[PDB]
Amino acid sequence: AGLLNYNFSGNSVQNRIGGNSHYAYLNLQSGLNIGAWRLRDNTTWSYNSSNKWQHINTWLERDIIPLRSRLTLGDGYTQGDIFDGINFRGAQLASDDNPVIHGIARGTAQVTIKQNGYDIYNSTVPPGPFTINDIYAAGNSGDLQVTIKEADGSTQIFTVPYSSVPLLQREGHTRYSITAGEYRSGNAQQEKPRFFQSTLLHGLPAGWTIYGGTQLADRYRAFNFGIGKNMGALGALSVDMTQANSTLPDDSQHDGQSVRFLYNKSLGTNIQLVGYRYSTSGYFNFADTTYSRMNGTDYYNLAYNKRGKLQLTVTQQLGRTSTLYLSGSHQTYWGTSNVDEQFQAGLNTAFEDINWTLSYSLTKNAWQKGRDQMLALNVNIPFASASYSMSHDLNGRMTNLAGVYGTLLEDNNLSYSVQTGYAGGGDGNSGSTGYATLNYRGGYGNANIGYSHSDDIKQLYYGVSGGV
Amino acid sequence: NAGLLNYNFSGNSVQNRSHYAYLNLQSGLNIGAWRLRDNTTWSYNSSNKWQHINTWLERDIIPLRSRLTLGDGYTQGDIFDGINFRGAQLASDPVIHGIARGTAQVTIKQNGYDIYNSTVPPGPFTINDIYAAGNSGDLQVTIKEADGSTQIFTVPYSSVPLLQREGHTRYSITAGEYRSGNAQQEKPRFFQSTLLHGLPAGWTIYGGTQLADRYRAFNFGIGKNMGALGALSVDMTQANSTLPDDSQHDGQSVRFLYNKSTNIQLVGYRYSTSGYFNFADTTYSRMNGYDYYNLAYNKRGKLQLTVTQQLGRTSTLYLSGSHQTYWGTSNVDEQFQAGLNTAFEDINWTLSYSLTKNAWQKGRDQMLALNVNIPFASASYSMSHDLNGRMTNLAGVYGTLLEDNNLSYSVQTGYAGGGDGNSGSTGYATLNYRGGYGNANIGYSHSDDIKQLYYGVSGGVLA
Repeated sequence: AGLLNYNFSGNSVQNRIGGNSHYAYLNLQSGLNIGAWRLRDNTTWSYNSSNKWQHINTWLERDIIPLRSRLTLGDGYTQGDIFDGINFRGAQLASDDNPVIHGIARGTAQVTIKQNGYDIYNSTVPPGPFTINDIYAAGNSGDLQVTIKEADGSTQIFTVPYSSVPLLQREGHTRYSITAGEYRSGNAQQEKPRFFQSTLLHGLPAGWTIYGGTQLADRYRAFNFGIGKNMGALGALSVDMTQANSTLPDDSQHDGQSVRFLYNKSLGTNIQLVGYRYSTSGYFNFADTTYSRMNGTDYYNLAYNKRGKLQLTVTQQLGRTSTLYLSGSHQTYWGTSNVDEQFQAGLNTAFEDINWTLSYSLTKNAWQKGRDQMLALNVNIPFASASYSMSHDLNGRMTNLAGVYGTLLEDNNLSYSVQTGYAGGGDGNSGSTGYATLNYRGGYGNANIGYSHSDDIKQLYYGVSGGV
Repeated sequence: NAGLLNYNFSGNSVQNRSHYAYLNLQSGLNIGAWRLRDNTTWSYNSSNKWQHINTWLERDIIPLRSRLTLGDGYTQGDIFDGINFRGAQLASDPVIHGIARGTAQVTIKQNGYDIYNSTVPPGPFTINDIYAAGNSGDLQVTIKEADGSTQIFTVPYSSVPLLQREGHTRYSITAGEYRSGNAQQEKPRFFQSTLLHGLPAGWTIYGGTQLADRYRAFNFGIGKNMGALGALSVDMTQANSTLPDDSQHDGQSVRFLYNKSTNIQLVGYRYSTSGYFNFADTTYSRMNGYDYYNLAYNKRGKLQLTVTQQLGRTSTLYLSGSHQTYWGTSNVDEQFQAGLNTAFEDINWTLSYSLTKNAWQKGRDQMLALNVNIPFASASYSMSHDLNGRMTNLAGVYGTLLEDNNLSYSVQTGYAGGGDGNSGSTGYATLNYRGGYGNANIGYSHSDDIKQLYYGVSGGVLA
């Protein structure tokens, strides 16, 4: 049986001065079955008219039952549970065992998520808080750089790190992954070099788990050694150390060490995750060695490497009505006092009388110093059956106000929301901004279309997402 | 209650002393009474563009016993020459043949719209699985060789006599703008309404009218079903046309049609006067390069022939030809396709002939092909020869199937030369499969100069 899943997004913006442009994106996935051999392919088409195809993953896998493993051939990706997740081109013999992004938009913004240089998700978003959920990242092991391009007041860029749960294994169970080939990047700044990566996980009695890994290259050597216990009550803890001997593009030899801590809490929904990784001055990843020293946003420099990485992802259930999420990350670098901070907090209350939702977004990157603090508040009051909406946005030194209605038609599937209000605040002048959207969701055969207008900018977007 | 869809993928990568990708999809959506039908063609060249052909939503009105399509559709080419349109229509409730020298990609396109793209192995090739979008006008098929050689031959749609019962009354009234497809054509509005009647003793009569800003036409005809002799249909057309400029013209066109009785017979002859012009011709603007056309030298006499004869259990013979004459010019447009085939488990003989000639071209393209297969764990030693106007080809090894039933393959190698230039060594190995309609074929070809690798995925989903 063959399966396919696509995600289309096309917007045509029209404004004065001559900034009118048309952009279209298509995130398609294709799966083919020709007798045990499972072919999987993921390609992204990007178009910007101020037109290139981008291949991410194309592999052909075979499941081996007698050995409890699966052998994949071609363009695939490695699991980033022990080391940093990397894309490859070759073969992988791994045992066949076994992210949500939050943010607030100013107005009509273009959601663009990129992982490993590859463009994975593209969509258009109305002002306020948004949740994605539907995206399946190709090469889901590394960090995800998500940027929302606004019209005119163009941007806020922030990267979301790979969330990892403490490495736990059942007693007697062994999970291994051996791969050999060359390093794939997709991003036009890296080299492709041959490597050999082999990881191992073993379950120990009394909830303990021993795990290690080795990734050898022509220019890079690493070793891992770690333990992880399962308590259940109070959650789980996992500690691992990594030794790395890396030679940079300038042939400079470096000795590096990195300690890693992972914490979890037992599972309404009460997910808790605290992760801390501290790296030395001479510590570099496998991706760091493959580079051209300097290029150039998305600016990299090997002189300022990663130091301390704090992560926090907590969820609290304050009754059936109230749901609170709090996700945060912090990154420090050697040399400069610049840091990378990403913080998302959403507080929600939903029941058959009124709908309250408070949202907070704190984004701070290096080289910019400036931090974007966003406060969002949406109030929905249900009453043929309509629902009155009240949305307010506060970003930095600018404000946005709106108050109107929005409900669903055709029993359940069809939905419409025609917003109106004023937008202005800090830059430019105080004008009036309003939009109208139409979305139809069948058996995962979605089709959305919207029209937006301000005092100078006009938007017209369309999107189709279908999965078989 | 289902959305059925039918796809046709074709990818080809070349490496010589570029990569191509083509997709042909037929989308269908059925909820309640409305039927959303879509036809889109995707193309990719690496020396990317989207092209839609038909996108409409149709409702079956049962009390009046008529369909109601809205959007982008096509008119039925039974009385007038069928055209693609954007608007509304209230209507009541072909295999191609060719010969290729080497591994070449074949592009079939009608009325400007690209409908089918696939690469085929050397020798006589048959598609059979083509789904022509806007199936009414003439079909144009181009075969781009490894050498940059194109064999263009226009074999039109097979025209059948109009048949109706006794109590049946077929009608179709359409109104909207003419969809061009290709460039160099304008966008005018039209109104077209046809009617057909069926009477006793095999007779039927039909009429039709076309009205536009710069085009007027009216037509009527008679048809007869004779059984043993087959079917005969004669109709007359008068059309007032004003051209791209401002000159006004008027003509009468007569169309004769014949069918008899596998033994499928088809003869269609259409003779037109000097002042007669089609609705598609008026949309143009004079004359243009790139598909050459000249309205000063309009179509005169069209002779279409499609015959098939069964000589026995072993032998099959088919002939498909079309001949066109023009006013004020002695030059003739000729297309011809002949094919003999004999197979009876012991030996396989197949002959193929192709004759192509255009109005703006001086030299003809006479092609002759011959394939001899000798069957024998099971194997079949195959041969092939390609011979044309001052050029020759030689290749043969074997071609058989593994796993049985569906998975079949063919590996051939030989020396190709010909004439204009020099001779070289060629060879190709291809795999093919059809288990469960949703199939994929893998092909590899090598030569002394050009190396090719291609794959095609054709399938059809339902539910």
